[PDB]
Amino acid sequence: SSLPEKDIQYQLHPYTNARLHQELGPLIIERGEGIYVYDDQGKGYIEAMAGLWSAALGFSNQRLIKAAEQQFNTLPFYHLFSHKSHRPSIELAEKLIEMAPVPMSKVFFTNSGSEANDTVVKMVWYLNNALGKPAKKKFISRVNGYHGITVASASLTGLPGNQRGFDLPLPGFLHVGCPHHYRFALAGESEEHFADRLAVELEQKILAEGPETIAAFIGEPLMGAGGVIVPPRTYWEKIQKVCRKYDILVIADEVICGFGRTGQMFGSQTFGIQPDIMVLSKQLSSSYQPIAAILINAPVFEGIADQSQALGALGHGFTGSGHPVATAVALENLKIIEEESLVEHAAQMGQLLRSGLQHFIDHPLVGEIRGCGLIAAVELVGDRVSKAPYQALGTLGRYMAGRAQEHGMITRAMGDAVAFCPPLIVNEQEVGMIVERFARALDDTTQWVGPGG
Amino acid sequence: SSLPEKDIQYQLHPYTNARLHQELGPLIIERGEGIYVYDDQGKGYIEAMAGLWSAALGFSNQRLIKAAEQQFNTLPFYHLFSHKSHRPSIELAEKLIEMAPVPMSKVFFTNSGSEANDTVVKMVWYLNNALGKPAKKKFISRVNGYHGITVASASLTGLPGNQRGFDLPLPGFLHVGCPHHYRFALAGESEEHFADRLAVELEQKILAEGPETIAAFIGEPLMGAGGVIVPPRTYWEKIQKVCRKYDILVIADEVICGFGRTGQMFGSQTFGIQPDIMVLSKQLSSSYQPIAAILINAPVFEGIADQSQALGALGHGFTGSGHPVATAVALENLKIIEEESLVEHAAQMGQLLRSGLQHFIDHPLVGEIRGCGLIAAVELVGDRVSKAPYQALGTLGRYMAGRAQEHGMITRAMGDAVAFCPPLIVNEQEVGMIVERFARALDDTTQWVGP
Ligand SMILES: Cc1ncc(COP(=O)(O)O)c(CN)c1O
Ligand SMILES: *Cc1c(COP(=O)(O)O)cnc(C)c1O
Repeated sequence: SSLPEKDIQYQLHPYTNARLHQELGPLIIERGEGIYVYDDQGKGYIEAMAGLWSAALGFSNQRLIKAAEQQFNTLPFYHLFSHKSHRPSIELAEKLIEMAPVPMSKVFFTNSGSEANDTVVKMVWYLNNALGKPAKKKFISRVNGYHGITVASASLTGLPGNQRGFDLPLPGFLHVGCPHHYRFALAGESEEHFADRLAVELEQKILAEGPETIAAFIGEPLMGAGGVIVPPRTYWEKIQKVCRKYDILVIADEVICGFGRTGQMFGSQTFGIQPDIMVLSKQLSSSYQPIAAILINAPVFEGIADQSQALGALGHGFTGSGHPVATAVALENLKIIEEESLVEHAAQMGQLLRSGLQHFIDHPLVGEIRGCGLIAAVELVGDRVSKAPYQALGTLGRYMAGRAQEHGMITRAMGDAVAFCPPLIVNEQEVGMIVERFARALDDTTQWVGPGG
Repeated sequence: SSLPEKDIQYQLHPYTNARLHQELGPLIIERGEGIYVYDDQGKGYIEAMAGLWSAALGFSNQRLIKAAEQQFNTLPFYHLFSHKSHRPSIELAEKLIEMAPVPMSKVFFTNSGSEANDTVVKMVWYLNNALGKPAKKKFISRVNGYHGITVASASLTGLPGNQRGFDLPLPGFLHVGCPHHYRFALAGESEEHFADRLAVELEQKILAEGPETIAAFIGEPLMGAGGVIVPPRTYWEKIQKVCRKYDILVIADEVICGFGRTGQMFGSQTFGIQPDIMVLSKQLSSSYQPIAAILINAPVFEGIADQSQALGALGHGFTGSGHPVATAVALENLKIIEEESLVEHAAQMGQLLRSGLQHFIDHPLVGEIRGCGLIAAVELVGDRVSKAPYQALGTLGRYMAGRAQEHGMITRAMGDAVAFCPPLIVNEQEVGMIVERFARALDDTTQWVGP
């Protein structure tokens, strides 16, 4: 029995068509090194997505690996329940609070981003009950935002693909508009007037629902999985004014943006967000270990704290919350990012990536090139004037990603946009190779479509 | 400045009184070895809970540690999205299906048990939509069952402590009775007649709600966190008849019972459960890595599979689903359990534990001693006739656990019951030490309650 046959027999794959997978089987990844991964046929790929927007230090950082070993051989598992604690969790939490872009009080650990946001939901409901505001429970998020896939976090998520067939969203989970100018501005509307209109939509939803009932607003500084959507200029400023105006919490989902992805350490810095709560994962540990972290500010903590006392204890926690190996790896991961000045380096590499892609700005199939820092996307279209897809929406993106893989590069399509989110350690010539391989895929795709003009 | 000061400054602790924690600070655990952990003052404790019911191979198994290293140096992270895969996930899924106590089709990986059950809920809703039964969505679980703490999995959970202040449970999440004879049988009622009444309660709830609306029943074979509650004889047989009778899925939550805890490899074996879906974690990896697994049978898979095609792809998955290091460690973990015959050894050690605790059956503060395999609990009461707590529920359990710690043993109180769930590798004399330290805490607690 072959390894692909076993995979087809025994695994149900996430984000995969199960029937198609029975026919095609897997692409088996065997090993990784630097920014590369290699399949079981020996073929090498530049992992331009850093796996899942996550492997900041690439796929063979020995320091992370040794940090795991050292912790394993000390204390391979323990927990944080009932006052129990341990050094790595404590030192990681310290570090996270000291590097926070706004004053923060406490860290709560989970395994995943989905768990983290699911936990943030519970925390907010518990908070407002403590403050004697039992109706202030509803969450507002955006269309195409992604925040995980638990029943609750998938209700925060605004991608239909995460909701169809799952009876989601739940009640109490509301969605306002995707802040993507290219797709949702009115013709002749500026970015600033687009922002104004989005801020007005929000105020209108708050009033229509009853401000007293709205607990929180959650957003990725820029949207990752939904298309590498940069919000229009002034979006965050104006959205925050509306939130402060109705005493609504601002939650920044920094699962992707966190730790140098957007040109600064956090997307909250890059986009001037002053969040009450932040959510972190992915680059936190370069995904070498499953871990996520929630940062909460003083008011949120004090409320939760009072209530935990009134009720005996805080009735919430995962077995793996603050896992010593995962926290130890994350701690070392963050140190490395500081010591090797990878935020500033990622910013420089980002400028190269973007400049290199922009040689294609006038290509007949390129509708928009977007991004900031070391995250980017090229959205292809069949017609630039109408912005319509070639064939069905997603056809170009799917063909490109296929061709990129053929040319030794792994990118993810999101509809007809292809993303780039390489490891932070990518070097100058590697960025060139990424753009080259993008170009070869574009060329192939262009031959295939035959635009004329 | 000091490590405890940092913890107080920067960490919000789960299952902890936050204000009390600001005053007392943490108990910092520095290192582990065998069944022991040591605090930062050098003091050693028998981890009689195996951490969180989980550390099957104890706290210094070198083989798990090497398996991690070997995987780290090969491929330290990758994912299973969009047809991507990798050896450890594949080989682990193979093994899990091989060793399943009933025929199973597929494995889906998560990081946690809470994620797993939360995922099982979504899967069942997605399944029944695929089959054109859009009303068949409700879940039935039990009072005092524990199934995790996501918004949904905490609604499956039937412990009020996980629901107060969280606006839970959600609608669609229903609870029938805790199958705990000592607390809920009528005077003079046999275990079998208790079972009958519970099976009738369930049928009645199904009919009262509309069988067409009931998707699934979920249960831990025996309840862990809710008190180490062994169901009465015939409970599972009768509950299953009721479920098959209304085409209701049976989900076995084996997060604790999995991998030799109850005397056999699974609680489903020990209690004759033939589940459609199983949920696994904890001893899966001795908690050396955060990982959980869902096993689904053929019908569940085929429905989900068709739907994933209709909708383009299965719109669900965690970044860490099937993580190569966690799956690699779990794979080695399971091999070790087989190779060292720890299921049978745990069973023997379980006999010793339970027989040692039984010397305290006639103690004035002991209401019930329960368990099977290598999981057990002693429930203290203020009065044995009435079964009432001293002072208020949880006061005795809290004091015992405190005293046990003083005597070098870590146990968890669940109300006024103290639990035992030691590593599978515990040896005979270590079981004696556990019982001795239990005894010293009981003595202290008894002097404290006093005349
Ligand atoms: C029976 C059971 N099910 C589910 C869970 C949830 O596990 P996790 O803590 O990994 O979310 C637990 C955790 N103690 C459990 O005991
Ligand atoms: C991928 C992602 C998540 C979910 O994290 P998991 O660890 O996959 O549950 C949450 N938020 C954002 C912004 C993400 O991109």
